[PDB]
Amino acid sequence: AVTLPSHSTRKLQTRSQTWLESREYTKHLIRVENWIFRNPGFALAAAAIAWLLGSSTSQKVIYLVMILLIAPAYS
Amino acid sequence: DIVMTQSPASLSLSPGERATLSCRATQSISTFLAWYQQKPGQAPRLLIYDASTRASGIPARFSGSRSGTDFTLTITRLEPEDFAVYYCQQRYNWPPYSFGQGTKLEIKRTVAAPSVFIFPPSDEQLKSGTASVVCLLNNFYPREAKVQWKVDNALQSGNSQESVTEQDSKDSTYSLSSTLTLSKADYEKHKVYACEVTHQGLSSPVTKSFNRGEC
Amino acid sequence: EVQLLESGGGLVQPGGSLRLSCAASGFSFSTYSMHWVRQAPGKGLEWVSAISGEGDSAYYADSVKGRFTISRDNSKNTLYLQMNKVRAEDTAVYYCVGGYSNFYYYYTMDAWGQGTMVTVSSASTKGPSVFPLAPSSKSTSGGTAALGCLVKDYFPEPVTVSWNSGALTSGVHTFPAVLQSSGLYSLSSVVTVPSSSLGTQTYICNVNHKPSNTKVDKKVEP
Amino acid sequence: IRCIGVSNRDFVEGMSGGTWVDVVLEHGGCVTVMAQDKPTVDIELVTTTVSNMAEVRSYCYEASISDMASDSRCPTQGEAYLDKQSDTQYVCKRTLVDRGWGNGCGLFGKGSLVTCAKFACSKKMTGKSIQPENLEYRIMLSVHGSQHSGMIVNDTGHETDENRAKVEITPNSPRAEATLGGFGSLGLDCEPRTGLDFSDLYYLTMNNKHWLVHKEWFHDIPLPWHAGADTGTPHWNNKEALVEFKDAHAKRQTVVVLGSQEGAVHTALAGALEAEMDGAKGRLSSGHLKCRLKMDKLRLKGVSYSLCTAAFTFTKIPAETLHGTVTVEVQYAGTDGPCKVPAQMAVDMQTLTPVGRLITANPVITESTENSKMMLELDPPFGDSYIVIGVGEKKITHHWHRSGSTIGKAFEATVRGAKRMAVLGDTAWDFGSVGGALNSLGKGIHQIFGAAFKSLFGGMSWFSQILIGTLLMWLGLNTKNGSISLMCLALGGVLIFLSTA
Amino acid sequence: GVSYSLCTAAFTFTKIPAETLHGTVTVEVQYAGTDGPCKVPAQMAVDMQTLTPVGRLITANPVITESTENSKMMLELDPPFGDSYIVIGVGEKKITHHWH
Repeated sequence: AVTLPSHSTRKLQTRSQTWLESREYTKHLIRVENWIFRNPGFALAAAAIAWLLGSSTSQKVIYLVMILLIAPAYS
Repeated sequence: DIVMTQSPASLSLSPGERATLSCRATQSISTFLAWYQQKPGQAPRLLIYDASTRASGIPARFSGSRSGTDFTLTITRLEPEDFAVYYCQQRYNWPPYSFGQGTKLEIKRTVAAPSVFIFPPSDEQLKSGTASVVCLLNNFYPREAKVQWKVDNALQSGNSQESVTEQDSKDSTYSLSSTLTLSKADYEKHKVYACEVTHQGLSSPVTKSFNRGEC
Repeated sequence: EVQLLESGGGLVQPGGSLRLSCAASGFSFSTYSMHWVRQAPGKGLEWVSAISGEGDSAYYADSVKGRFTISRDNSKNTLYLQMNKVRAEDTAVYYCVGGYSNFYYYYTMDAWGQGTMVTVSSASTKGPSVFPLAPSSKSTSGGTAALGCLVKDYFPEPVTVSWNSGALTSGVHTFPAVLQSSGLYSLSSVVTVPSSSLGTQTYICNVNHKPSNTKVDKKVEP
Repeated sequence: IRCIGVSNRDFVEGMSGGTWVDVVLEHGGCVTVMAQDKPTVDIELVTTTVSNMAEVRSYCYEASISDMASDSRCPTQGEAYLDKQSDTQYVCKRTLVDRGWGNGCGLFGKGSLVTCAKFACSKKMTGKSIQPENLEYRIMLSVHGSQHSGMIVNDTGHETDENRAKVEITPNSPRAEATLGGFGSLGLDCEPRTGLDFSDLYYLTMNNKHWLVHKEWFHDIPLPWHAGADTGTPHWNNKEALVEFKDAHAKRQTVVVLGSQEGAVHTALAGALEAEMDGAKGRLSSGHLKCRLKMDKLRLKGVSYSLCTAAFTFTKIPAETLHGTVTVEVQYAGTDGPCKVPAQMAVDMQTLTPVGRLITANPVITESTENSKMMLELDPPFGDSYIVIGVGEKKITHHWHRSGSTIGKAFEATVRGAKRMAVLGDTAWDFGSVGGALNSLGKGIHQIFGAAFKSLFGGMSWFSQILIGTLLMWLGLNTKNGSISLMCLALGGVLIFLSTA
Repeated sequence: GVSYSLCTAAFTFTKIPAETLHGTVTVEVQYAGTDGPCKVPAQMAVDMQTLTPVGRLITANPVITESTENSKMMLELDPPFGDSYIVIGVGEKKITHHWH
């Protein structure tokens, strides 16, 4: 198998192109946008969770972005 | 899956010239090859270790080279007591090492005329039970032939058991004892017999279509 | 020096099991890895099986895997190739190759044996027959020709055949057994004659063999 | 001439006393090498033919399940077992299902249940190993002069003529000396084992398509595989990655195969480079070399020739080849034969002062016919300029204007150097180096930075690089302390690494 | 073999070398020449116009032993860290090998 390893960890950066480079940019952004469009309530759930941590009004936004990105790709 | 193929297998050359024998491989065997020297009727020896260094008691006239997967022999002067069968050997990774095929060396000889001996089947042996119509072929070149027994205008094969002798020192005597296994009823139902030679030195094979009851 | 004697001769019947015993002596064979190479008549050499310096390890070829197992006695420096399930493709000449191995299977300088005639035949006890051979009766009054006392359908190989008490031995050679459609053996050869002997010197081949007891004095007929 | 229209052409000029220059030949790119008194020679890396590959662990991607079987054992009566479990071509999994008197037992409980399934892979992929001692780089060479736009500036190089040369670069022969008839010889000193670190790259074989698959990615694929040294029935280690033993309702355990993993590994191969295979050899289309150019034997042909008399003709109207160089074609009409074209660039042509430099050094007409073509290359300065390609009153001039400036040229060179550093890494300091105390100290500190960066992060994707670059940007915009350069060097070193694509 | 002369030319690069897990490179050569007891000119050198010996040599004073046509030899060199060449000849017929 289910979790095939991603080859973008060890990509070969040359002057020529890789195998999937056109759909490489809008791949994970499409996944997080489709997940946040199909699950709108977790935006409120992340505003309810990340506001309790940090307590400096600058780390709350960091944990909201990190929680909102850790949710579709479950890791 | 590494099959050691040899190309060529025979070279009709003279003693004193050069000879290049090559062994091939499929996978990436780098250098670990070993050539062999096998006289017929004797114990086989080697030629070179890693295609560069011979054994104890082998002169430096025979050597090899490394070129990818092909290993070509380099012989300076050919001796008449050195023409034998040679092999190759694999010594890469884990065994079983794969041998080659066998490379013999032939010499030039008299290609003037073969023998025309027929041997009528010696009727007491026909009364004993067997049938030996031995069409003897001797002193001919090369050693390969295609004997087609045209018995009553028909092709009969599958029973030819030949016996090729070893090469002579002065004229390379090659024999061929063609024998057709027939019973008593097969000898009684057949009358016209015809032997073939297929000598490559001449331009026409001497087909002696002898009759039963002649000499 | 290099002395690799072989034993365990004779014939192998289809369905039994025998042992090819190589009497290896003259070197420290506790470290020399041992190998087994065939010699097919008419074809090339075949690699069969081999034993590593360590006693437990032993490899064979994929065509003969699980059939021929070898055993090395370190107190004897000998081999025992167990010839289990011998088919008709084992009609060859087995050898013994011994070389020094730092690893499991390797050699830098190879040794060799003398060979063992191992053939497969399934027949009864037969004797050697005397089959004549003669050229045509048109140019036999002085010249060169080709003939020979043919010995076929004998069992086992070989039959010690002479030619006039060691006189007409210019072309007579101990040829191996020609494989027939059964377990019978055959041989055929030529000879060089001066042809001035029809009526004075008899062409009787002393066809003698120990385990057959068949001695028929016959002559070729032109 | 074979490198004049390629967009990745760079210009290397100046040597250490006219002896040697250090250059990096990209695979899709081209390098135009010019000197003072030596003719301009074009270099083009064309192929990388890797031979003698041995196989590695070869995975399966399309499996099949043969006639399956399953059998249970009563509770507190032992564990279940089959005789078909005693073969390695059968996958199986033990489980606990409900068992009752309607299910035939005589004791209620969780009985043992084994379900065998005969595995049979139909189509499999193959990984092959790349040895670093088996690289064969082909290098095409072409000098600038006496060529036309037809069969002289195209790929017609399958012969032994002048002004065109090919060489093969192995590790067994790392140096080469291409024979240029009349021009001398260019001395190459290539270093082929310092390629794209080929000890950690494999060669995939799937559906007659091949990739330069990285080794550490290839060693962690969860698929059934055998070790590759088999010409029969494979063992298929780890068969449980494509079969699923699903308990329906704790009454019956069914086993179904998974789908074909061809598309699931094509999407997993988002970092490999596609290669081709023309038999047993692997032709690549990527990589880079490391060559030192011995230019001591390269001599200039045609200096002793006289000028042309008159009558030049302007055919094949000149255009700009995306860098500032102008490919100018002429049709010389005259019967001088070996004559020299007095081509020059000139601003304010009433004085006829040569101002712009010339790429094709000593342009020479070779053919003794009437109509003779020639293919030149000239670089004007930034501003208005004329192309004087003649002598006397029968010269033909051409109004040319290279759009740009000097500081725009330097900014484009900075962008090109940043892309050259992002592609090569440590070797980008040896692209135009003549040997000094700054191109070897800078290369050393960049080697230290590369060994401290490729080991530290080393596994970030294209999106994750920008995602951690935003975090390093916010940590550079705050935390006012002495550690503010660590938040700005590792910010730009990831952002320009991720945005130059 | 300190009293032996140097080789002339015509080396042959068989058994393409490798690293023996310590940084040392075991190199096999085949001297195609009947000079007999000659001394092999092996050195490790970057910047091939200068041929400066940068890496030290393990097999000190290598000697061709056999006086036949193709006399083999097996050496061992320790290159420095980086790029280098295995220059095992002199003159113009020398053969080299890049090692990293």
